[PDB]
Amino acid sequence: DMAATEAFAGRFLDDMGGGMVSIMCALGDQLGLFRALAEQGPSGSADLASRTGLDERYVREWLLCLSSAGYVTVDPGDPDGGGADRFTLPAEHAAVVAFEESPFFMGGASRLVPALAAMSDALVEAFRTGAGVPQERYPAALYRTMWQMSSSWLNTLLLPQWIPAIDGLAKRLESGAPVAHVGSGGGRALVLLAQAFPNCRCTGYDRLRLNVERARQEAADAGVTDRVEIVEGDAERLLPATGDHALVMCFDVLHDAPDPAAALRAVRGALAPDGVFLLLESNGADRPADNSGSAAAMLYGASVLYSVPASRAAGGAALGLMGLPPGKVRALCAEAGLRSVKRLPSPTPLNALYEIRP
Amino acid sequence: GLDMAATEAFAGRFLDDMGGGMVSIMCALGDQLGLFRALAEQGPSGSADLASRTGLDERYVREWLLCLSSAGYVTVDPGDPDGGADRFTLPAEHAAVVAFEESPFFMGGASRLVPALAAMSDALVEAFRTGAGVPQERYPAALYRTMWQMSSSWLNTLLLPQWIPAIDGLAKRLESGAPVAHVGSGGGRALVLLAQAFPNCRCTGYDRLRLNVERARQEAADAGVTDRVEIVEGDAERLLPATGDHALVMCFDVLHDAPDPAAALRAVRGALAPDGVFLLLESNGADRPADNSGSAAAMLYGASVLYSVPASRAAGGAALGLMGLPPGKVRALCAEAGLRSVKRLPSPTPLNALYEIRP
Repeated sequence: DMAATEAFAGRFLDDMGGGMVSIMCALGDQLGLFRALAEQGPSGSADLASRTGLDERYVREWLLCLSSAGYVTVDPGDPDGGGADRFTLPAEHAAVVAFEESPFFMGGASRLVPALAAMSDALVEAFRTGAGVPQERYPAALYRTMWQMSSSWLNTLLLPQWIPAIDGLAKRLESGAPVAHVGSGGGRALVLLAQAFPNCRCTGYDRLRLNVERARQEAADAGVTDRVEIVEGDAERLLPATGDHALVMCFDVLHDAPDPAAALRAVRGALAPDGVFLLLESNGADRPADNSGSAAAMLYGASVLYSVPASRAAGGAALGLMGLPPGKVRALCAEAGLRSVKRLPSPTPLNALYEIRP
Repeated sequence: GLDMAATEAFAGRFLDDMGGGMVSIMCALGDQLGLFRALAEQGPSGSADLASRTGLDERYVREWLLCLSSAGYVTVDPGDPDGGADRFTLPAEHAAVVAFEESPFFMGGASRLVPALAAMSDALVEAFRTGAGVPQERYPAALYRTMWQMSSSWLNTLLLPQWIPAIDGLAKRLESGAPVAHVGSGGGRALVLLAQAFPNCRCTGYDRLRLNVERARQEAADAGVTDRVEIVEGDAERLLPATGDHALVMCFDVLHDAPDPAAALRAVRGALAPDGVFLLLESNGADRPADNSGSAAAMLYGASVLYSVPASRAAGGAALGLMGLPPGKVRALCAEAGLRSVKRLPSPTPLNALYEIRP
């Protein structure tokens, strides 16, 4: 009872502290401070500020937040009269917060906390009115963060690991066939594939204009506009049933579709008989109430702030970010005629990755 | 190479912290919408019943409940043996923290510090690059409203019921009547409480932020005590008179922001009666900043980056920050200013240290 009250008060404080540390990590990533400290090595606040051209007093207070949190270590100085306090980012921590090239990189994701916190007033209203919150109302920082994080694990995983891991896929892509990306987002996946497999006709589908034009610009900057087309709209309606796609990708967006079953039917119509549907969705329990832990809590909070309101505003099914766990993916795929559902090693414990075939 | 187990462990801590951020945003939303108090008072409830009782939409309330049940803040008894629907419970031990402002354990309103200060991220990116401050007036009103909310809760629990009776001789001196001052009077609740309880006292608040000045005046007017409560806009170091007759001077969570803390303490010493009391609330960290450790220190340093330091710089202050006056520094500054008796009292939070200070 009293022990339980004090224990919970501690958990509450820990979570508020985690919120503040998340905001500090997002600031640090935007400012380049984690990469700066990793490359510099053990550093005082003055030397880290000088290296980045930033203000030492602010950098110092930021460092002290992170040394209190154990994200960096500190060797106190000699205020008697190694000089100043010296801070180090451990290599194991830099793999997570500093180096995009690390398969462990998550640093940019911390910006989801401030970017979605900005929508608190909008959700206070929406909880009352029952309306959705259109995608265009969210901060640009949200979509920039989504592109940043997608680019990092796509660069690490798509060509080095996923495509080679899937039987016969690389050979079919080299020969050339249609490739589709449902929810093409920032467009990096299609640029990677178009450069590596120039005989494929690549098409992205996205409902958000900002994403459509970003992906087009990315293709243009890479010189692959002749290989990469972007379509604005809902792939369930626009993905053609030509039975010839060697690959259809769908990362973190099927759960927002207005009619997931309809979307899978469209995927099944597009795929070649030996084509591959590569699906990334959240992990979690088949029964929502059985979910437990930090990953589920994080994802449900993001679901409240973005996935559910934005999908409602588009009149969608609003299943939310946790709305397609493995059992539901398997049931929906069986219904749609996608009979082979296999898990692949996931980029995060947050997600489940599937190789799906007709 | 990399130690994989330590990398995976740190990745876990990072995810735990992002989850804490999301849960904090959900708690702030829930407090604003009254969902915790509704769930506590109604008892075990489905999402539909809770939404209907609060005038809200079931789909949104459901996703909010699932966040909190995943986090273990509420418990859930699943339904569907076809108890039909899932039923959620806020344990009484948890309601004491997040639902009831009357509880001494209440912290629910504080969660709104996370979204309110997150909104200042873009401003701090610029400030890191230019060295400029960020004036207090740039912050969301929700920040100051949250400060008033949380101050009101522990002042109502502690000031008259616990602190004043604990301070030897103070109640009797206030009953007879003497000047009372509040450095950083904020929302004005402390001065209203004392003016109601001890009407022979002349109470004066000092605050540099106009929003606080006018709120404190309105609170006094609403309570019928304007005749006893004056609010002064500006810095108490310059404006607090040296009349040697104040029975009580209060300063809660703001001395560390002053441009010259020693000067501010010197002004307090001049105002106090010889048996007058300076009641000081400050943060409870290490004497050496780099020795700080743990979630409380991390939370406070993050708020210090986002608010305490930039807002004090914008006013040309010393910008010591939220952790800048730990006990060793309080005691050193007090000894220098002639405040010889420094005693700790039981603090409202683990975050803070509370002092009874006398000349």
